[PDB]
Amino acid sequence: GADGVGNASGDWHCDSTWSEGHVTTTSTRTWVLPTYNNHLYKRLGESLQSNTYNGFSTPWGYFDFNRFHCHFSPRDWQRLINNNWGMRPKAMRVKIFNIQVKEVTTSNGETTVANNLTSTVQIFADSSYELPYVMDAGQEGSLPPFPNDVFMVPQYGYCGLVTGNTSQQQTDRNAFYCLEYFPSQMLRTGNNFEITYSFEKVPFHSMYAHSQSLDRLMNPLIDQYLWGLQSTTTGTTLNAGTATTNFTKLRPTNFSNFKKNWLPGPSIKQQGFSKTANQNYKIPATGSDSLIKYETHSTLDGRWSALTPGPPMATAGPADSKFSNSQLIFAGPKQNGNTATVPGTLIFTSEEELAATNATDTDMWGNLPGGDQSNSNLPTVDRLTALGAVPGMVWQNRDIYYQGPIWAKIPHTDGHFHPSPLIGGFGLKHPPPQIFIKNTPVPANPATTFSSTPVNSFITQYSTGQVSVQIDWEIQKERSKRWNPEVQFTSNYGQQNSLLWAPDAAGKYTEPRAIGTRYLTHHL
Amino acid sequence: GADGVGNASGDWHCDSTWSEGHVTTTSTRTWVLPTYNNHLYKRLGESLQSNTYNGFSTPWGYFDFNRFHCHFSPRDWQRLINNNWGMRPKAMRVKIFNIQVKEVTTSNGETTVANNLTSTVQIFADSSYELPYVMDAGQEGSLPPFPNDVFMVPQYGYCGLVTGNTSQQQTDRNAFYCLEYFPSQMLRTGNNFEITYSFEKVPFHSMYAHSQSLDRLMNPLIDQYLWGLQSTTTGTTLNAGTATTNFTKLRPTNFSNFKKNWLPGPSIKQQGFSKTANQNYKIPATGSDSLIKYETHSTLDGRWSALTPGPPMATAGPADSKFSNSQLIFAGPKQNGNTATVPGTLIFTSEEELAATNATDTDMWGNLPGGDQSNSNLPTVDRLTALGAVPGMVWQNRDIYYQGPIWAKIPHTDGHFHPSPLIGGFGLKHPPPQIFIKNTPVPANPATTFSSTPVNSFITQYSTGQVSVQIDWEIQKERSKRWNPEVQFTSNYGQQNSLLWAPDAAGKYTEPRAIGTRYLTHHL
Amino acid sequence: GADGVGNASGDWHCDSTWSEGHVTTTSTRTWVLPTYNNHLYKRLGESLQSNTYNGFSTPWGYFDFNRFHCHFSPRDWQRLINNNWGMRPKAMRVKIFNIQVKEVTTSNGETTVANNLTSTVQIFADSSYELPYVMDAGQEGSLPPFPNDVFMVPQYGYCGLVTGNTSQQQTDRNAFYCLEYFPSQMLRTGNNFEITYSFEKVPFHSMYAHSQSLDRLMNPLIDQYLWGLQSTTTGTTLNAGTATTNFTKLRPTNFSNFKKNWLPGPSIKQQGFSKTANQNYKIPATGSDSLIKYETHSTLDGRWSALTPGPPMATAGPADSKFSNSQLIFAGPKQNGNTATVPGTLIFTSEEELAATNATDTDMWGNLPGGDQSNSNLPTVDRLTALGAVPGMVWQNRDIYYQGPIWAKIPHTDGHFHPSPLIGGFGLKHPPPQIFIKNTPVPANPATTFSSTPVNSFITQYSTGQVSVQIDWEIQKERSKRWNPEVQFTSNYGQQNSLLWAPDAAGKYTEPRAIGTRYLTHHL
Ligand SMILES: Nc1ncnc2c1ncn2[C@H]1C[C@H](O)[C@@H](COP(=O)(O)O)O1
Ligand SMILES: Nc1ncnc2c1ncn2[C@H]1C[C@H](O)[C@@H](COP(=O)(O)O)O1
Ligand SMILES: Nc1ncnc2c1ncn2[C@H]1C[C@H](O)[C@@H](COP(=O)(O)O)O1
Repeated sequence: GADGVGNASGDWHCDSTWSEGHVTTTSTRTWVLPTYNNHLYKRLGESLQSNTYNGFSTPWGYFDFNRFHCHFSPRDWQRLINNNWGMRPKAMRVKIFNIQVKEVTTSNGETTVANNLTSTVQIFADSSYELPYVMDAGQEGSLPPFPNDVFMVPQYGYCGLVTGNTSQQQTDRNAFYCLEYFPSQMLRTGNNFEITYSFEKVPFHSMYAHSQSLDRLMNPLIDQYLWGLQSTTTGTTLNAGTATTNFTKLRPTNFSNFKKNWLPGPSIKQQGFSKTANQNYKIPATGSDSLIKYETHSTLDGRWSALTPGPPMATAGPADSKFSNSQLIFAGPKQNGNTATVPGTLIFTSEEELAATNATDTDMWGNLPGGDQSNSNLPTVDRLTALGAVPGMVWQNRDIYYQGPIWAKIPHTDGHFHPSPLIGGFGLKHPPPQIFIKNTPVPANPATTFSSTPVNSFITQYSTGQVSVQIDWEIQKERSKRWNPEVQFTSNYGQQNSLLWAPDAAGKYTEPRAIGTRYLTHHL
Repeated sequence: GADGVGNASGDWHCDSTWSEGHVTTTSTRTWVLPTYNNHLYKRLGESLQSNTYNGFSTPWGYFDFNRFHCHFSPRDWQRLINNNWGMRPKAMRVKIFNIQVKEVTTSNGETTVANNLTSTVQIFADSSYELPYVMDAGQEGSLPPFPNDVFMVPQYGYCGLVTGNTSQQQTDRNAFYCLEYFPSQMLRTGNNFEITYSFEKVPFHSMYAHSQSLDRLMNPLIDQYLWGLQSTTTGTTLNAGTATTNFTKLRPTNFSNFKKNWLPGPSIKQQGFSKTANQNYKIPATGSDSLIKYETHSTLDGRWSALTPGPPMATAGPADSKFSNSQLIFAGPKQNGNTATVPGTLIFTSEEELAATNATDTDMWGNLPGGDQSNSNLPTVDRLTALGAVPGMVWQNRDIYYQGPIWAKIPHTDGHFHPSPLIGGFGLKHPPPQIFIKNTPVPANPATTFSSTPVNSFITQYSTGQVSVQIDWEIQKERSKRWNPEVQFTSNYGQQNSLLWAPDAAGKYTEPRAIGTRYLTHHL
Repeated sequence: GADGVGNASGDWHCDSTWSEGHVTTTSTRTWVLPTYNNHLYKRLGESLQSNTYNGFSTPWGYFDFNRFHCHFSPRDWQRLINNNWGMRPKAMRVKIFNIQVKEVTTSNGETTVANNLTSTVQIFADSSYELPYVMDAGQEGSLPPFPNDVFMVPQYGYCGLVTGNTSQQQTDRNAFYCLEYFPSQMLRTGNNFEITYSFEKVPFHSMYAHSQSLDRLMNPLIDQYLWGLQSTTTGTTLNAGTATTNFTKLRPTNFSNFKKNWLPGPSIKQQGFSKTANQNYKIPATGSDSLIKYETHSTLDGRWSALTPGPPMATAGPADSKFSNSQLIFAGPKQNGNTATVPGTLIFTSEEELAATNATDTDMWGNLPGGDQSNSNLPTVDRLTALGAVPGMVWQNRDIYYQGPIWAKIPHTDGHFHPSPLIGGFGLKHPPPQIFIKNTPVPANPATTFSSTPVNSFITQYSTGQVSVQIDWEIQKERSKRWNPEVQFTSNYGQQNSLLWAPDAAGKYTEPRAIGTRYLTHHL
């Protein structure tokens, strides 16, 4: 990739091509790149007991396309989800171009901008995965959903290890990575970048809700050939009757005692809250009794971490007054602030579909006897609040969302367990590589006599250009023998003043709701 | 198409090549492209009871060549129409080039402009016809008739469906189209665009007036062998005579009772008005009794729409004091305003030629008895005001004008009827494609710290370049055995201070009159 | 097709195979055939003034598959309609088999049935179309929607011409057709029938609702270059002002006066009624003033015929209190009788979608002046109630329904107009052929001495067997650049006691609602 100054170095492609069981999304967006940290690396750190962290902020920016709406349009996502029991990324190709480097000159009063033709910009992809991976933390920076929205490239920054739960102080293990210590490609207008990636083979995402329920997978018309204890006494009253060993053949209408082959999957109880302000308990944000303490969390090296997405568990409804972590929440259309007090201002996700295989988040997994029953003792009935893997469990994973993550890098650790990103998406060992970009520094007028001191005065600059990502998605059509019509993502937003999923009168594009994927159905 | 900065990317071609029965018009014009809607899409809507509408306005512009004077010169149009009984578009080729992108900087006092070499402009043709077609609504935006007139590219905007006749409110059917969701070609100075199209096979336009009249297509020297009822009585006085059944052989001088094989085509009565202000009735513009109400109109979903061009019908004369819809009216040479009160300030079209086959607009189709005549009853003589298609009808279509439309897209509907654009022109299923163009957004100085908010600050820009359209027209020479000379479009504007059909002393080109096409003659 | 007694002569196939743009439905059903008209042809006739009719009833039965639900399942119809802008029949193959002939013997008290192995049954297809075509009259007899529902084969009967509007008396033109005067194929158990058909090339059915509205097909941002009369006076008051000729440039916000190229299609006013019993007028069924008289109807040879389906016209809503002919009405799920008084007991269809191109059924087409306006006269504003074809009209046709007709035979007449069955469906010149079937007569014990009198005593018999129809449907996927999600047929029947579109607890299958086809959208 290399030509002249007055020659576009690439074209605008915003395809959409469906077929058999392959769909290829292609999209381009214009971007802007500032001069981060005024050209330098800055060591980050701040002791915040549990929020304690340390690291570094770099002068580099980076492209992030880890959000579904970066590739599919509303209509597409609809297509995709109303006719396919699953999908998955297969291949990706990214390309940056039409680089334009600008140098600003703030006048006596206001700023004036001009084209620095010979100025260069750098790009390079960490395809060896030797740098903290940031594109999968569910953070901002991905491309805009709306094709014609210009966006700012995010600043690259990474965290180191926090030794302790007190100080951000760093050990001899903490490491510093320098992006200049990498081979980068230098570009000027007329040059361009391009790269290709191939997704690892990964399981198709569900994209369907279950019909049958795990506890009702038998023939309602027939007896088991298995027997069990029905009751130890004769009455209808606890601890009172002639006392006997009553065994049953386990036949229809019973079912809750039918011997079964599979159990619901692992769960960890979550605290449930109400959207109606006065049904909660009045826990504060800050303080020694901050919400954190009362919400189910994990503990790493003395530090707390909300069990946020957490294990795949059946959740509350999107409409239900109850909600909780485990439920993804996105900003509403009219919500533009770091804070809100009106539930109706936000968007609530829901894993209600999982109630066919997984346990409910706020409830429990089941119950255990708290001791050994006797003729002179009925044991306490304990609560199975958290339960790990056990032979015979099966479960569904969290759904995927139109404005959700697409993939996440699996942690470089010997051993794990069922690698599905908890925020959702595809867990890859080596995922789409992070592409870094940064404007090259331009020394301003220099001293006329030598100085071993590093340069300070730099011309002020910023760049802009387009970028396009093309991902090949493998999808699988359904083919069920279900007779009755299925549920489907439909418009149904009724009459409206300014069409939904479209810019308003002021020219602002905003996403009305969150869209799932599990509309279609498959049995167990 | 791709070369250097100091290298013209195309040349100026304003041909004219006649021959056998093929004529090729080629013309180029310089254009200017602004930054529409300040870069964004805006939802349009306004409840105006009957004028109610909704839609969107885009940041894109578009080339429109759907006007005859965009291609032929006065003299050409003359050539074309004085020797050919018909013509039609055959092929088209368009090309944009010499792109120049400029960035403005308004100084403390006044503006200053400079060349942004690396800035890009986008172009693309919706050749899949997947976008509201606008080029055929008889609106402004086509190229200037005068070769050396710079023009502004029109803003693309489209309307959605209006559900109701009250509110502009939109339903789940209304759709939003985004032009960035298309593959567009990016250009810089030195790049260029080009495309080719081939007109569908379509009937040659008339270009001739009829000699014979539909009701007089027999031999004036001979009797029919058919008989008919002449009169039911004996006198010369209605309802008075000896009463008898008088049949005739239907011979010469009669003719109005001759049995004929064809009837005049469909018509719908139109209200006629006078150019002399006090011969009308004093209907107001606005109000509950707006002109609309009193003028023949159609009704779609409770909304009114003037039956404007309407069915092909014989019209008043261009000089006659009477005029009406059904008659195309263009702005006069000295008329420069959205309004006028002096008929002589405007230009009146006329379908007077159709009086040989079609019914007259303001009159009626014919008459019917309002009941069954009897010896004790003479029925009311009813007025056949509107009549649809009936086996045996034949008719001529509206003429074509030098400054008229050339083609129009036939509506995507199962079924229609005789697809001739009512404003006139060629009805194509897939017509010359709409070519969209828009300047690419250029972020102004950006923030030094990341922000997930879409960019606002953009350098101010506008572009200019040339464009040329070449259309190959198939024409058919006459070959009549008519003996007497034919009528012809002649100059005859007598003496003049500043030659007509030429710029004036001030350098302004203005079109004197409207030119038809039906000067030559063919019989029936 | 011919084998043994203990050898199935065919298998059960109830496929469903989707693909590219071709879908093949295959379905089988079990049937029963009685002995119609006790073996003989009976001349039909009954003078009922306007309901007068004559004809013949035959001893033959016939297979009818002219209903969409005979082939697609709920889910299929859903698939089909949420992803395709159209479809059409391409090829068909039918086959009858597993013939079983039974002979009944009513005992002293009750009946006893036995297998008559050697008894034969006849089948034959009128593929020369030489017999009144009955399969397209929107009558009963088609196969059951539910695969496992046994059905009775319909009796074949046809009507002759009614000369007059008084007597059922027949002329020398009336004709009698005898099915025995055809080559039929005789079968016994072990034999079978089979046949293939290929649909004529026919336009794909719409399957989409329009976005844009016919009267709003321009760019809302630009002026026309055409001028028109705005008002004849100065005030805001009719017949009062300084009186002038006010012409306008016809620019935005106006639109109802914009010169347009196309008009709404033909229409004929229909009377509208209310579902709320006391908003009507109290017209009786029978009588000299029967509803017929007051409802728009046609008149053939003095006989009346409700203009029932009638012309494609925008209709009321399915929920609207107003309804009318022009709207297809089907029996509700709980409606089991020839009569009903509760609108909510039935199912109402709706062509509300056509309001983008067609005129509204109950309203009118538009308005005309009732005379010529003058300075001393403002003409009556007439109502354009019925309007036929007129150059420039365009329109959409009636939708298709899940339980609607599929095709209809075009009448054997020189000339017609836009052959789309008015009840809906595909108008074919030569449609799927009528397959006739009838049990062969079996003489009971006969006289021992000769008699030239035709046989009377026949063993009592009836037959049963399976039949399967396979139709290859050509469908076209969409491919719009619409951005916002589309409307879609979704379940949404909320919670329920007995799942919908599925048998109830009693084992009865009933269709909840009627399903259209126009969920997807295309512009104009
Ligand atoms: N997103 C994703 N990525 C990878 N694997 C997934 C994912 N979702 C479910 N699984 C399953 C597939 C295999 O059973 C498995 C292997 O983990 P391993 O430790 O590699 O033996 O985990
Ligand atoms: N401008 C134009 N375009 C197309 N057809 C025209 C036009 N003017 C007249 N006609 C006639 C030619 C055929 O008779 C016809 C077909 O309409 P169809 O519905 O395609 O059968 O309409
Ligand atoms: N269902 C159906 N069948 C056939 N034609 C249809 C149908 N629907 C619309 N049309 C249109 C297609 C052609 O324009 C036409 C020809 O009628 P013709 O009299 O054959 O010239 O009618």
